[PDB]
Amino acid sequence: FELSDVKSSKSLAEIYEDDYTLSEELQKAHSEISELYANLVYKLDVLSSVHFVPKPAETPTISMEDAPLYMSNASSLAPQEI
Amino acid sequence: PEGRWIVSASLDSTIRTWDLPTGGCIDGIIVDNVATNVKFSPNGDLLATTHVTGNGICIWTNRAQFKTVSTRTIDESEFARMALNDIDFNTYTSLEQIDKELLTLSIGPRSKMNTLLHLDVIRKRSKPKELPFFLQLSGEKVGDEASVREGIAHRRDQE
Amino acid sequence: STRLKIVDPYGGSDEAFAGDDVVAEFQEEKKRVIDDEDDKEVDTTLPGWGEWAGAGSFIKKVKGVVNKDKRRDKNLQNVIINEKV
Amino acid sequence: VAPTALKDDDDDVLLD
Amino acid sequence: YLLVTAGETGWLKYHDVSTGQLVSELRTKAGPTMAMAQNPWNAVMHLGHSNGTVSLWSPSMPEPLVKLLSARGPVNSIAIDRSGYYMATTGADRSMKIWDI
Amino acid sequence: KSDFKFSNLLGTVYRQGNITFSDDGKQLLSPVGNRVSVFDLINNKSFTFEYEHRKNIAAIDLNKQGTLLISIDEDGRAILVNFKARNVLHHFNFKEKCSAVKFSPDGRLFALASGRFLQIWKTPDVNKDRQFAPFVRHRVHAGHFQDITSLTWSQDSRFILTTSKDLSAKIWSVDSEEKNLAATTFNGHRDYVMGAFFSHDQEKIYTVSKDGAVFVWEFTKRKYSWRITKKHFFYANQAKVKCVTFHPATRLLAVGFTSGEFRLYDLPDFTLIQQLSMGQNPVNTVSVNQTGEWLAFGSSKLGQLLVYEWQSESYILKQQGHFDSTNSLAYSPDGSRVVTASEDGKIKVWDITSGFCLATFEEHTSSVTAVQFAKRGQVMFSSSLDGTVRAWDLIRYRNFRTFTGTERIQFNCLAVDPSGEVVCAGSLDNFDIHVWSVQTGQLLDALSGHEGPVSCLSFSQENSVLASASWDKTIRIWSIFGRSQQVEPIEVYSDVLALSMRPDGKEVAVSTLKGQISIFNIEDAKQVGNIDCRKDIISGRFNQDRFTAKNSERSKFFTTIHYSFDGMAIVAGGNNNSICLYDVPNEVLLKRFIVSRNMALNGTLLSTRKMRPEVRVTSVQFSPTANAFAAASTEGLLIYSTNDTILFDPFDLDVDVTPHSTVEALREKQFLNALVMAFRLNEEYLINKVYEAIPIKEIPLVASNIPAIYLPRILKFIGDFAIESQHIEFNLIWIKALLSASGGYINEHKYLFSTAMRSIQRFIVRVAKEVVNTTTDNKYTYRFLVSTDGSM
Amino acid sequence: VRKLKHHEQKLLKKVDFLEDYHKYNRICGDIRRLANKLSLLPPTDPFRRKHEQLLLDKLYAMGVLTTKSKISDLENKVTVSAICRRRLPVIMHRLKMAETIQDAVKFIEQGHVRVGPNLINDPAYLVTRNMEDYVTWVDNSKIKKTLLRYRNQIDDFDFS
Amino acid sequence: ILLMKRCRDWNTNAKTHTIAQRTIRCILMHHNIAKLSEIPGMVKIVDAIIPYTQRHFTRVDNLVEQSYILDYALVEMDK
Amino acid sequence: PAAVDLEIRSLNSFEPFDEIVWFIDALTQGLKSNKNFELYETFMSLLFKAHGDVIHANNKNQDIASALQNWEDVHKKEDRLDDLVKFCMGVAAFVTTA
Repeated sequence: FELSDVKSSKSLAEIYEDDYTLSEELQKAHSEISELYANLVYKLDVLSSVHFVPKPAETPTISMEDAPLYMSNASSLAPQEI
Repeated sequence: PEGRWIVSASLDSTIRTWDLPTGGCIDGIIVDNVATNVKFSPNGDLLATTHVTGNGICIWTNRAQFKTVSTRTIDESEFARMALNDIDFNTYTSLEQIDKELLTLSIGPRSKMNTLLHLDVIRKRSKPKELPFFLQLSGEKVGDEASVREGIAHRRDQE
Repeated sequence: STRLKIVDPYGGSDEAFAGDDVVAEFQEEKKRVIDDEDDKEVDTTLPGWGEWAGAGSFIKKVKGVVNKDKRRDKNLQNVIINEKV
Repeated sequence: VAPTALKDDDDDVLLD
Repeated sequence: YLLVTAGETGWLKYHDVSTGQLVSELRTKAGPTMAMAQNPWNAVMHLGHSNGTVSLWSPSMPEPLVKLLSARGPVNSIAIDRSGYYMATTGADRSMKIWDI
Repeated sequence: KSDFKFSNLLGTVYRQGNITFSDDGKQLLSPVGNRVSVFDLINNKSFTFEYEHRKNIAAIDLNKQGTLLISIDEDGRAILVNFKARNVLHHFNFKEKCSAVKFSPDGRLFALASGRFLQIWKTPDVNKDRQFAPFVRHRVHAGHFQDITSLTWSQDSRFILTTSKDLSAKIWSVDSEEKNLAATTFNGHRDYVMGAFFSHDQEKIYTVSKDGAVFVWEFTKRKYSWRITKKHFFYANQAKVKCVTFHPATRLLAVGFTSGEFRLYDLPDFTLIQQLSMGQNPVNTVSVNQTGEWLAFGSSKLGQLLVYEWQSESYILKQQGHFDSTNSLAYSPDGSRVVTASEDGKIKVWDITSGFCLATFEEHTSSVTAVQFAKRGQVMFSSSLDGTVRAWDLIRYRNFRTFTGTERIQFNCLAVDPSGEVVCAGSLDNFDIHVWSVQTGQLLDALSGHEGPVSCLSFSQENSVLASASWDKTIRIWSIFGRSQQVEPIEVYSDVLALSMRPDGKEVAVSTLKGQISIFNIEDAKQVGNIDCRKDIISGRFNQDRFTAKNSERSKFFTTIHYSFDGMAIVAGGNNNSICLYDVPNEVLLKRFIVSRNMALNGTLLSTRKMRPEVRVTSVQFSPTANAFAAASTEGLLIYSTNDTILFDPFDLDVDVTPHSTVEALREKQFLNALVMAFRLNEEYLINKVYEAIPIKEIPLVASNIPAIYLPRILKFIGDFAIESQHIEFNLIWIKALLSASGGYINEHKYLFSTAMRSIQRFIVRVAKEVVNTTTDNKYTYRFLVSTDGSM
Repeated sequence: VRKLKHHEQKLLKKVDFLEDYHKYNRICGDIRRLANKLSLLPPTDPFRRKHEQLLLDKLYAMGVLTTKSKISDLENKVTVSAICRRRLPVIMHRLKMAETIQDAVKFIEQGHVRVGPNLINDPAYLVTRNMEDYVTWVDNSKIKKTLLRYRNQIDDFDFS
Repeated sequence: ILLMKRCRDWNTNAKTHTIAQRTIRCILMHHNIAKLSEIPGMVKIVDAIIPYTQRHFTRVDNLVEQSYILDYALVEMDK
Repeated sequence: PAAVDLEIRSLNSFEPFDEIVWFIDALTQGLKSNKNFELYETFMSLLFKAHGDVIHANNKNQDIASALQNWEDVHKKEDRLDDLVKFCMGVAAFVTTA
């Protein structure tokens, strides 16, 4: 856990403003880590695959995939779980 | 190809289609030149015939492959002079209700009933996925811990 | 015109223009370029240095790249010359 | 007409 | 010794063959470049766009030296005489204009 | 001894092209790669057309009459097919890439967008006999200077709007003397024009650009000319307008942007009815229903197809295809569902009747190699290339257990005990078969015994022996259950690839590299038959090949084999363009099927890999209903079924047997003779006639007197008929009468009636119980409301 | 262009514009960047440790790493020569099936080689570590007959 | 509230559930369901009991159905 | 399926509850016809889901009870199916197993 030793670009109103309104940057690392590996895996896979390997791939969103719609979350719980 | 019909050519200059299930002639033709050969296509949509005259091969289109054909027996006397509908078309439609006392379901898909019973949860699961200048901050955040010690200390706003 | 006539086995048996007001658009840019490039009289009045300011109750010339009256494109219709560049 | 052609106001001020 | 390209991206790429390096990247902001031409006299590029305005472009210079619209329709082609005095264009609305640079 | 025909393609709802709504609005036509798939939205059914293009489909369109469907591939080759009869009518080659095809609303004419040219042609007449050269070109229009993005028809079949990349929208007249009416070019847009449409009155013309601008054109005095009276803009931050459609009657505009989101707008007020996102991938196609209440969207990268009811904000269809090739398939024991696995590592459960995906599982990190059901069918088991075997329940849709090796051994094959308490998985790197306890999840032991990688595993359904086969040129039979364990190794000529085990559990068939299907007696451990398959297999020379197909040896073996439930046939598939159906007792090829006819697929006919898609079948199984078999392949899950039954296959037929005589027997009230004679003819229409003409009183008398030979057929006929029939109570009464009279006989011969009994059990379970459950809960819900005291 | 003279060389420089392992260089570099990013992430969070371990296992399955390794070794052990060694004609040469790398390419092109159950026509294929001992000749190779003809072990029941 | 804490408890065991249901049957027939809904702590005890009753419903009906065997014994005997 | 359920939720829930009583009579007629038996069963289920509290509160009313009672004079008859289905899958389970 580290301290900033340079002038805080935010003035007191802004940091108090920030206070009124585990880490995002840490997940931004995880995402770009994940993006590289999918690129590494695909590139090497086509070298090492006999058979075709395809390339891996505001507003509210509809989900392409749904993991049945009629089934209810309550109905998916066992009596001992409840 | 379906194994149901036989088409035969004879020296009397006629082509006859015979429906094997009923064992009767269903269509009759009179060819100007006797057809020496008769052959069906593997798909059955075409029929090839050769005749005593002509160096080519006559090709016919099987209309039965496009629409049903009545299997009523052909008139023998009428053909010579030229020279139950469901059974007739080889089909059956299930009756709406065989007997009144005996239960019958609706004429439609069986997933309809499940959709009706669980229509509510389908709606919920089918929903799509989702400052003031005088800011009023007080307490330990602003450094008056004395206020916290001495005891002095938005859902409707969402409403 | 505007319909190709092909004589082939399968065929051959047997203009107006509408567009946006571009001149109105181009004239607009000519007013924008001339405005940016002419000299600007910036009001350097600081409201309240020597008087009460509130509910109850000095201008500077800035040199431009070219004066609006000295522009080359002036008197040239259908041309905007960008003097700053 | 184009060549391609074929061939009360209820006021909102209400007493409370 | 410089190559110029025009695209619907609007980005003008200026590449020198000898140095093997791209001199500058500039977006016209006039939209896709249907017409492209070069003036031998001053080596100043000529481009045509949907508005029909023709923007003169230079490697050194950031923003267009002159902008002029000969025709209401898009200019599909730009030609410049050998001397560089005269410049001719074709608008998409059938209208021709002969200009002097 | 049954005729299998391609029926539908599962794992695939949309690849590319334009999706079109049927005129009635109850069906949606979605082009699927090299074929076209039709989804019956109201009936929740689906089918895929049998006709096949040379290459992937590019554009399709159905006429308003609903009788002619035109499909054009990427080279411009068109196939005209009768929609009602599902038969190809004519083939025509336009000799140019066709961006879009659309019928006239009158239906006489259809317009084709070819590069910079609009071609207008005359529609062939369906009623007329097969015409030799039916295509005649009405005209061809050449006004644009860049490619045509799309075209639109006027409601009166008199004018056409075409949008091109020239930043212009151009109007034509279909009729020559009306050329002066509409010969205008609309300009002003700043980027490619995506769509140009008419208002319902046709007075107003709306044009949209890829940049996101909508222009409203009106004929007005400045003497009268078209002018842009109003301008609307889509303020998408970076998303570009890519696909657009307009419904003049209700004034709805559905625009799909490249960011993967779409907007529903009302014109001319530009009111945003709704904004909603399909994902991060560009929405390839958008279509509107005839009534205008259902909107269909789809994209190619992952293969989306949805039907959106903007009125009620409800989803008529939301269906997905595998991004990768499906590696393995498993039928539910009753055959109601089929589970498919892909190289992605995600499992999907599919309903045979609906053809739609109920659920998807993504727990597996890497490709799933094998999938199998337990004998009960309540549990589902899968092994993946991530190094785990996972346990799934299809009742609550949860992963209730996961199995993994000590050193994360790489699994390729799996098997589940009929009792559902032991699991064995196999690896290409470890040479030993890991065993787990389903209840505990612990490693019971590891079955060593191969020099080679285990290629496949299977447990006997009845006897519970394990047969393991490997590249060690041998097969071993493991009697794990019992106090003492015994292993019986049997040597084979070449490396074994696939193993199928007889349902009786008395015989096992194995496929080798040499192209031989050898059957061995498990109890005797001796070979009983051999089948040669090298010559029957069809393998196409790859474009990259430098040696001939006949001299090639790439794939003349079958990497997957499975028995028929009757036990007299095997379906075999491999890395080739052929499925071969053989017969065991005689060792002969029954029929062969061509997997694909796409020329893009490689096998149909220094640091960079010359690597392209190849036609191959990963797995094959028989339907437990004994009426269809599905083959897992690259394009998807191909299902071949015997449902059509146009063939005439009489049994014990004599001269006195005739359809008229059968009806005469009914008129004479001789039901038993009529039923027997009808079965002898083996006609579905006749047996159905006799079947429903029997009075309820005479059923028990008839059931007691049915000959034994006809008993398995009638039980089979009731099961398949009853699943979709509305006469629940008759079909049961016959089941009661047949069972009561012949209950002992079926028990004596369980195998003979195995498939038929299962079909009956499907009807009494998969529809009948659900009906009574809805009846009984209401009965109990009622008794509370009346007996209980109401509130104060 | 023609060779510039001495003074021409001084006046103008770097005017010469206008086996390849660039793809392998990209892979080796792409691995190195990935290892660096994993190091940037803290030492305690579990995600990368699963991942870097997965990278160690994924590379090891090929043969680019002859033995199990640590991440700090992946940055330097990975080299273009390692991926070239995994290339099929190179493996054939080490297995001595082909006398020379050029020779092995022709045999692969002509279709006399099988890696497990499947024939591979692409010389650029890299054989993973678990497939490298099932690389062998197709059963009906005319040359595989020659193998057995001199040694006089040609058994024709096997058709080889 | 005390009683149903026990019925929730007895219901979990398949040997003692039969007692639990009948006591609940008396309660609902001899009390105001509106008043039960109001009492605090009810709905959570009401929550835990529903799944076990449904499990007992999947059973018993199977035992009802397994009894149709002897019907086959009788009809076989009648032959 | 959407259209029906909207109608079922809508039905008036004020005294004299004529619409609810009328709806019960309609489906009670439907069961007598012995056609569309499953559908009429689901419509009835949706009624208790949407108005079961309304039905429960005023169960003493004579209009509701009489129409409510007549439904069992029909619905009680359609219990033969229950005995029938419970026969088939057991002996089928026995026959296929033993």
